Amino acid sequence: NSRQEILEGARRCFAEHGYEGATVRRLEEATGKSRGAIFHHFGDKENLFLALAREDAARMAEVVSENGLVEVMRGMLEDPERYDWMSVRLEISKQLRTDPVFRAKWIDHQSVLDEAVRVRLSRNVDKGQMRTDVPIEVLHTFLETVLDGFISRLATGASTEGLSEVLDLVEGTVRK
Amino acid sequence: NSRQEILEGARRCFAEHGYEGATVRRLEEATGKSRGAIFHHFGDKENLFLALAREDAARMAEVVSENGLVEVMRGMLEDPERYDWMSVRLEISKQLRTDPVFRAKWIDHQSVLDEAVRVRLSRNVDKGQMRTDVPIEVLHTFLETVLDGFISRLATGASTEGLSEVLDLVEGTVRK
Ligand SMILES: [Au+]
Ligand SMILES: [Au+]
Ligand SMILES: [Au+]
Ligand SMILES: [Au+]
Ligand SMILES: [Au+]
Ligand SMILES: [Au+]
Ligand SMILES: [Au+]
Ligand SMILES: [Au+]
Repeated sequence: NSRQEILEGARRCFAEHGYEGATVRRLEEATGKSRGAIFHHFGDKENLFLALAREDAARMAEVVSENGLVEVMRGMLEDPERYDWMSVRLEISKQLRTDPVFRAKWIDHQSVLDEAVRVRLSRNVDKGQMRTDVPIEVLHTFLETVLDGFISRLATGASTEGLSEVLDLVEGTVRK
Repeated sequence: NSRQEILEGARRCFAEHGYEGATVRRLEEATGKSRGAIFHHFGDKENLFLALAREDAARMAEVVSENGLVEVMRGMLEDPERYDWMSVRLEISKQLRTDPVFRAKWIDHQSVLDEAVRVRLSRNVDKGQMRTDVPIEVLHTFLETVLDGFISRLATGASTEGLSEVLDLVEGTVRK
């Protein structure tokens, strides 16, 4: 599968050199595929990057499905090989605000994850596991917010110590 | 005060063009000061950037002092003119992990803020406002984590709606 070779390779060139530093030539080196093979499949570097971001959204969506966003974060605690790639995701923050087409592409590529959270939370509410003194959307934004904070600290090299107890506290904050 | 002119100007060139895009020539344009005047004061672009980051640490430290990290975040909700600069801070995440000298410089430049949090939390514990079923350091990491999540969502252009209720919930999670 040539698409999946390109994506596994790209995730590494990106992880090691960052967004700007993943040149087309370096992306050939990491993938064993030509400029033409790469752009044929994905059009441009930005769409390649978004496809990877979609892969994270699809895997996180499965995890969320099973056991919510606390579980994604628990898993993030176990996957230190993923922190360089998380760095890259944070680098494009500026573009996510200066560029409406990219921003819309980013949001669309994240939609599978966004839907899974809504479904997971809805089923939790349906089963009476979530606290009902706080609106569910506030719980949602709360957990989104902790997630983004987790990605950021891990990305920036902060220690993982006490984050596990932070997670126990996040759970307790939103459950009955 | 030529140092403070350079810093006010730099904060804007950075906010508008991002880290890479704030060239030396553009930083002259934003500041009205020469390459030589800029490097005389700060040595290099990285130290200039760190000085700005220290300015945030010093202002946040004051706010934290008064009313803790929830208050910094409440203020962040009121300061949408600051979100482009927050973007820039997130761009260097990758360097914060690939570069130990920068990482140490970053941490040292943040130390005034880190100390203020410890002092604020210690005085809260001393006055019996914090919950005592959870270790205080876990509360600390929790609040650090929410903060970084707040910076990240605002930076990336997410909406500020329900973050205010998120803050009420964060407060309630850590107080008695
Ligand atoms: Au690379
Ligand atoms: Au959940
Ligand atoms: Au996971
Ligand atoms: Au990720
Ligand atoms: Au600029
Ligand atoms: Au506090
Ligand atoms: Au503030
Ligand atoms: Au800031």
